[PDB]
Amino acid sequence: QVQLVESGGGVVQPGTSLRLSCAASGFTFSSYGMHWVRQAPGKGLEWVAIIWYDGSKKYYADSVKGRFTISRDNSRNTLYLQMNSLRAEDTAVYYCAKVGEGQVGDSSGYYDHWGQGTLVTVSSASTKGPSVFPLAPSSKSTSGGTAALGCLVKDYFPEPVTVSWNSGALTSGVHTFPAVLQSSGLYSLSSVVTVPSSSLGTQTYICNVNHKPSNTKVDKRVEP
Amino acid sequence: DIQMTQSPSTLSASVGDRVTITCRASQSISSWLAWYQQKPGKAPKLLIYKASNLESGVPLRFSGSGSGTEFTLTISSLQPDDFATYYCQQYNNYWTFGQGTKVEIKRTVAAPSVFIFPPSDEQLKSGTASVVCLLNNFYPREAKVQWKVDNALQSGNSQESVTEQDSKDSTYSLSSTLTLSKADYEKHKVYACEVTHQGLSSPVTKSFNRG
Amino acid sequence: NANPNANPNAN
Repeated sequence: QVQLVESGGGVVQPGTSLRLSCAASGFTFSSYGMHWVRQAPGKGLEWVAIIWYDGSKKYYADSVKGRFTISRDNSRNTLYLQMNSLRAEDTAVYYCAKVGEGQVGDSSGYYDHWGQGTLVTVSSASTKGPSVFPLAPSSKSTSGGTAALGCLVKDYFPEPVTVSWNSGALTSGVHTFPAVLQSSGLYSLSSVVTVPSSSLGTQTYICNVNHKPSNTKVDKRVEP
Repeated sequence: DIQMTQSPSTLSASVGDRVTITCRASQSISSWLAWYQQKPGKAPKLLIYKASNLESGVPLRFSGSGSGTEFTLTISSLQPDDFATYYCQQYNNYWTFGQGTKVEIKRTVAAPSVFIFPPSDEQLKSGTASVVCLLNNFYPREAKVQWKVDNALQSGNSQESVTEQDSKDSTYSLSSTLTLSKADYEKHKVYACEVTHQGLSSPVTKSFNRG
Repeated sequence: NANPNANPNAN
């Protein structure tokens, strides 16, 4: 079965260059044209480049022309994408894609197999752990109804953080929102849980926030 | 380029429904049209190529029709695995994708529960004030949040984020964060987030005075 | 002039 494994992604500063790789197996790599396709966070699919089976022809999207170079080493079953002068808007998951066989005579370029992708993040930010602030439940509340509380996980880089509540024992009613990238280059997200308004006196509520890149482990009690 | 426009961009459907997604090309692309399925965080997978040819192994409920400039993808009877985003792609001249069509689960209209949270003392002692407005478990996804500071509508100083459909009740939830400097936060008294939604008879306002 | 969508596979 066809396997395509991308590597080389990571956080890089704007204006640098970076090479991505795609290790192919389970088919005769040297007999097939290959493409790169990318997907910016939350956006659609964008074709990037194509290379012939023998490297004799290459084409590029206008958005990367003059900056990106596709190449391949057939003796090592590897496809490459050389990305120069990187820009913030090159941030994306980069996929390598095999050209599908088609029926005899067909125009070419649908993709019968895709790699899992490698994430390239173009940013000047440094590794930074979050500050974790309470979203404390309302004192107006609702007698014998429902109250909302949470944690604001602010100003961290890079993604991801994880949030649990009461060490994973509390799951129903939890919503952990997708992060947003702020003007500063740092991310921030909120995690909230709805609970019985009566249990605010009894039960203690603590969000467990982990950010592996900065080795941040926080437990924040959220009280009224 | 050859621009590919899908219609609709979002479709709410139920299991068992017949579902059709349309894809139009701004120039004629003969039969050179493919369709892909993508789920969150996963690579796309090929469904159909050459407009109508089902890719080996793809379930028979998927089919495709068309030529020239107008094409369709049809799922004859939608299954739970089929809630996803679908892309068309032309490969007639260079290679371009439609914008994607999300197939979401239909449910009854649900009003959000709205909550406002003031910035914490721990955060304020640092120079920044984040005010959070939560809209919990609503449907459909379309909702309006407006920030008013001393009844002055805000613009440009908030960000929002929304969850995927809840796996238990198929609702959405939404966060909105208003960010002001500590100084600017202290120039005003009344902080309000106003929510309009089809499940609410009238807009819901949740507000505090910092004291 | 070359067709970008010509067959890019081995024959």
